[PDB]
Amino acid sequence: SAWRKAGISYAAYLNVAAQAIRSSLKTELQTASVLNRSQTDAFYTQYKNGTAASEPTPI
Amino acid sequence: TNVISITDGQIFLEAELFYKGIRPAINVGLSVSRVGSAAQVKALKQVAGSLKLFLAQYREVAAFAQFGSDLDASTKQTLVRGERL
Amino acid sequence: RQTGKTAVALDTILNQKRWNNGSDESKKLYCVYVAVGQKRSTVAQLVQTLEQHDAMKYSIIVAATASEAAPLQYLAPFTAASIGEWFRDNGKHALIVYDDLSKQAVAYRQLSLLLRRPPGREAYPGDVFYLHSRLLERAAKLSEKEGSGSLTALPVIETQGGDVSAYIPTNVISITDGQIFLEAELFYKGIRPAINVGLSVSRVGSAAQVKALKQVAGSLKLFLAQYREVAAFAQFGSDLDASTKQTLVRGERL
Amino acid sequence: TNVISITDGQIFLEAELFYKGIRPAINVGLSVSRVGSAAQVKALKQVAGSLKLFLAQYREVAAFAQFGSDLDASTKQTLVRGERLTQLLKQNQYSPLATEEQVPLIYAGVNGHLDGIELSRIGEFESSFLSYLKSNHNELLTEIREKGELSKELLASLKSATESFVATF
Amino acid sequence: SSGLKLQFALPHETLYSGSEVTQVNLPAKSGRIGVLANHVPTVEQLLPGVVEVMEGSNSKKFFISGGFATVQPDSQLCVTAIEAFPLESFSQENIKNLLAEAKKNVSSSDAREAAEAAIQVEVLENLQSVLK
Amino acid sequence: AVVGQEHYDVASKVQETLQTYKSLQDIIAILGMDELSEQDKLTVERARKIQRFLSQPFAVAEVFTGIPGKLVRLKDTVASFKAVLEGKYDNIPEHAFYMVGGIEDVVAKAEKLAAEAN
Amino acid sequence: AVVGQEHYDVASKVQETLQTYKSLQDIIAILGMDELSEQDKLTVERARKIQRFLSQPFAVAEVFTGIPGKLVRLKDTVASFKAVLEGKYDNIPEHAFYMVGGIEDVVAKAEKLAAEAN
Amino acid sequence: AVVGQEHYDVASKVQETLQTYKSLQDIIAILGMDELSEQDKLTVERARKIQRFLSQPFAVAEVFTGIPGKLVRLKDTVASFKAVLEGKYDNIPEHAFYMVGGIEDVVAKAEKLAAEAN
Amino acid sequence: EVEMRLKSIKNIEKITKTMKIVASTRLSKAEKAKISAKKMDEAEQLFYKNAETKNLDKELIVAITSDKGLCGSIHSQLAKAVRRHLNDQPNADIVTIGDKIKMQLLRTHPNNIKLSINGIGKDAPTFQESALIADKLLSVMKAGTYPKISIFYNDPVSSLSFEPSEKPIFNAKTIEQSPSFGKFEIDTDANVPRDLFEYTLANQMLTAMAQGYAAEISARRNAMDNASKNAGDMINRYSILYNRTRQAVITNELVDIITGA
Ligand SMILES: Nc1ncnc2c1ncn2[C@@H]1O[C@H](COP(=O)(O)OP(=O)(O)OP(=O)(O)O)[C@@H](O)[C@H]1O
Ligand SMILES: [Mg+2]
Repeated sequence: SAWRKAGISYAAYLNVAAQAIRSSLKTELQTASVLNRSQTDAFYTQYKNGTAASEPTPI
Repeated sequence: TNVISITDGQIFLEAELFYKGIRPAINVGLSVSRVGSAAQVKALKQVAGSLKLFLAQYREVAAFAQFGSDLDASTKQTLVRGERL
Repeated sequence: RQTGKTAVALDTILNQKRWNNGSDESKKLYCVYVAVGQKRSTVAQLVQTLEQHDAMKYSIIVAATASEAAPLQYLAPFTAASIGEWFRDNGKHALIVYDDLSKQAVAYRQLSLLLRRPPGREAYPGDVFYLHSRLLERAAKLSEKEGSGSLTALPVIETQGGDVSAYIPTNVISITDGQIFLEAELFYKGIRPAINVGLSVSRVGSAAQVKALKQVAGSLKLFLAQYREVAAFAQFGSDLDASTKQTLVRGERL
Repeated sequence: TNVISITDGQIFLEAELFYKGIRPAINVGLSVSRVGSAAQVKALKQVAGSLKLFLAQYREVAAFAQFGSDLDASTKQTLVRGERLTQLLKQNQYSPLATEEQVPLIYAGVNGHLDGIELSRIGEFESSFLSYLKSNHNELLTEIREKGELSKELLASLKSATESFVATF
Repeated sequence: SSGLKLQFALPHETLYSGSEVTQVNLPAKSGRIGVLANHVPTVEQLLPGVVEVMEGSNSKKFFISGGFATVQPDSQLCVTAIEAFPLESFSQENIKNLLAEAKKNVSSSDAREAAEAAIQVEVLENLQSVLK
Repeated sequence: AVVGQEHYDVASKVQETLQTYKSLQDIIAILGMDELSEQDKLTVERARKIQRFLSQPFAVAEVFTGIPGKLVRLKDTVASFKAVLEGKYDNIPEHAFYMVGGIEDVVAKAEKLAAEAN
Repeated sequence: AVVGQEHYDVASKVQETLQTYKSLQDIIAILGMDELSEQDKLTVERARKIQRFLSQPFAVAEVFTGIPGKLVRLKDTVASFKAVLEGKYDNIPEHAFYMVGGIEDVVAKAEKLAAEAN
Repeated sequence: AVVGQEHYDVASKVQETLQTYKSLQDIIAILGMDELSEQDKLTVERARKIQRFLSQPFAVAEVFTGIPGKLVRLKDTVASFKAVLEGKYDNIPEHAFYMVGGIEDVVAKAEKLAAEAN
Repeated sequence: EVEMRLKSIKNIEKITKTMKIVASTRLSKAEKAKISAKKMDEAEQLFYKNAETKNLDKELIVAITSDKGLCGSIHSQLAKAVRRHLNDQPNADIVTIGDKIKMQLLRTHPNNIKLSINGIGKDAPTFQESALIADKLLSVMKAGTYPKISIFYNDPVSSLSFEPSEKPIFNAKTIEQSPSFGKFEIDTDANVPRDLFEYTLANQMLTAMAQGYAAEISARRNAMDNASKNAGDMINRYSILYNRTRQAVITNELVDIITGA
């Protein structure tokens, strides 16, 4: 569908498609690698040098 | 040991603080008096409030120098306060 | 100090009741406890506990407390050894608990110094190694011709600050056939019998052991050794392949 | 301490050095002579003027080199010099070298000729260079042992011998 | 160059690093194009579809999760991928349908999230087409 | 057999927690506290809270402390330390455990600290 | 009062710079200088430069050094030390302070070191 | 000068091979045999063979397990160890050196292993 | 009093050995994760060599550092690089990742810094985090309008050595101006320039962060080995000192008790 205006960017669209393949992958294919791909614990702070601190926004 | 066990307190001085700049070089960690509120001018006492409890403040400021690394703004405030003092 | 040294001996005394109330004399193990320089109230609580578990009947207590003259504290271990040798030479089996020998050495120090004898290492008398050798060598396993008697000695030496290199500890460790190291940090971590297995050793080994224990103990000791080796990889993610985590699990559950 | 204070210098022999393979095992940094400098033969004075300095910087800079990277390449020059100098100073038991067959080795090691030769062939270089010198340039060692020092023409001759043998080595 | 070489790679592990290929299917935004030898340099977006790697051994297929199909004039086909469809073991109908039904509920949650949800449903239906 | 099973359990657990804390003092001090496992950290904060909770006001220490003395009864101490052990009171900052009586005094101190902290 | 206020301050600051190095020695010895803060790094490198600059050739021990002996006046050395303390010479390599007299000798030695050595 | 040049040579090579193998044991334990180069692998395997070949049956241990002790002469010892050193016995398995005296006994044990294999 | 310090140095040696072992394991994992990311990098960067572009395309600059900064000159080299490029162009942004370079970027012009994200490199490079970061760089910071997109990261050139290196990203407004852009039969329907630019940013940022992760782990392993040998030397010296101290003190009590007679 629309991922530029309706979505965010091609990167987000591709990441959602990859998460689609990984999460919908069959049981025997599931391993530690796909768990790490699913795992995401980044925090977006966006340091307020002037202003606009995002305060550890979750990934 | 005999003299530290015989006296009514002590005033520790060490060369390390002397070379750190502290001219009195008073080791407030060990330097203690067996008399506190007694034998003290009241103006330097409960009326000033914190002059009852600077001992705890100077213990904690030494207690978070690098091992008790600064965590939040309270730690930074206490650090600045202690080093200024 | 305060490690549980007397607790091991007391548990042994209680455990002997399973056969001391039987009929077969070759399995009965009579017990004699030696109190050297201990507080008299401590001895009172001790004997009370012995009667509470009905271990009093096969137990003899010689008490040279701190109040008695130092020569009595010097002679108490020897008279206890003679009492045990009675059973040993009469064909029975007896257990002797010398307990505090450091206080006995201190008493001998007092005696020798007060008699103007030449002092030695930390002012200890000369023939204290000779003294403890005479005391400890009296325990033995008699052969069949003499009655097949036995005397098993369990001296208790207290060390100051963990210094096993002190003069009396070095003397006694050379005499004895193996040691049971008890640590305070082990006691604090929760290991209630604080026997430091990595340091404790037995010279006779598995020769005087139940055969089932021999069958099941080699794997146990190997697993404990491996767990101590891999103990460093515990305070973090500690994956370090399946082998290390398996050893950690096995050793900690052991 | 007291026996050092009574003497006129010391020669320190280090155990871990002995274990490594340095056979004299003499710690240059610690070993020192207080009055032997004025008595040393002037030929060795001339040839060995900067060996103490060379071994010095090779010591502290190696204590700085805890990694196998490019460093500064001047530090690397110092290491590649000090390694040859250290391997040059080894000897064997019951094999006392005299000055006339000693001085040229120090000259070769101080002029930088040793840099090209690999570490494994340093003692090979010593033996082969000694044989080469005693073969053709016998007059050089004869003069350095008779007169007792190196003249400027003698220095030039020794230099020429060094480059002559190095190219063939 | 002699034939075509395919650099099909996945971030967990590369699948192909220039292996000779008899023919490649590249389902793209416009449509699949068969590149097998020489051809012309191209840049193109790989729509989620079956990038079947036809070879003399067999015509093994892979459903891509997305990527770019680009061509170099030296008969080079650089196909960058993320997640493949190994043979047919990747097929799992029940969880695909479960995700499609459970998350189409949030297909109208919040602009960007809603659009990404709809796109993920679409690629799940693509997988269903690959499920066969 | 004397103090009760629960008191013995609480004492043993607090003692082993202090043991674990002091065993890790090197790691925390010279290396750093950030390279620890989550359980190691949690034990560290719990043990620090307990060790500063062991401090009590003394009636004959007003000349030094300046704080009125407190006498906390046995079961009060046992219940408070059991609650701290379990983890019911992990959100309270460590300073509220310092120079206090029972856990009710700890709650009061935490609330008042939130008060002048605004 | 006796040596002068400027000399007292210079000596005090030299003592501070040298004592920070000794205080941080244990951390530097095991971990390394990269684990220090930026101010700690500045202080430790200044201390290294200073303690290397305290060296002075002697007219008696020139045989053990190879450098002719030199003498420095008090007014010259206090000024040189204050100049180094201010940070006027931090781009200079630390080796340039070894077997020298005044700060001008350090400058000349640095010039030679950058000329042929580097 | 005492044991002979060849004895010194073989002993030195054996001890340095054992030292290198011990030094590589750490990375052998971490990964295994792959991380080592071809000469590293050869040295490790040869040193393992030497370590197994150090063993010797005891004439006082006859009653202990089963093994006939052998009075291996020092000349036989040096010859056997240098033969293993030269590297012509790599195809013989490591256990053919275990509980074995002279090198001809290594050969015989290898032959009996082969006979009981096929 | 020496015994406790000796025990502490023993513990330090044990910690350093354990840390270097786990660093070896993490190095193996990081290398096997980074090989594929390097493949992604090259497979498109050598193709971008065909359409060189390499033109001028106020500026957005990214820095890659690890969350854990226990050791290594990684962050020092990243800091010197960022200070150099900041004084070269004072108007460029100081977008970063991780935390260590963020703390290092306080005393040197802390206003051009715009983005700050920590908790990235502690377990694995991963792909979802990289995609999210690139997406919110595009959406929020409109990276397509910034002329030069420089990414600060350390190249693991050797098993122990490393240095910062740069990878620029061509804007969508200029990838269409490539001299070799004509030979590609583009279509205006799929808006290939901007999609190519976003995919390019994601791939190269992911590869740069993976390479930085690997280099940081290698440097940590080397530092732990160095600390291990330093602790060993300290142990030897203090063991010698402790033995001398115990012998001296026992001589002291013996001579005192002899003088007692
Ligand atoms: N198995 C055990 N279970 C519970 N508590 C024990 C055990 N062993 C020892 N203790 C406790 O450890 C402490 C010290 O042990 P105990 O007094 O029995 O022996 P000890 O080390 O010989 O003592 P001391 O050195 O004072 O003579 C006591 O508080 C005791 O109750
Ligand atoms: Mg006891």
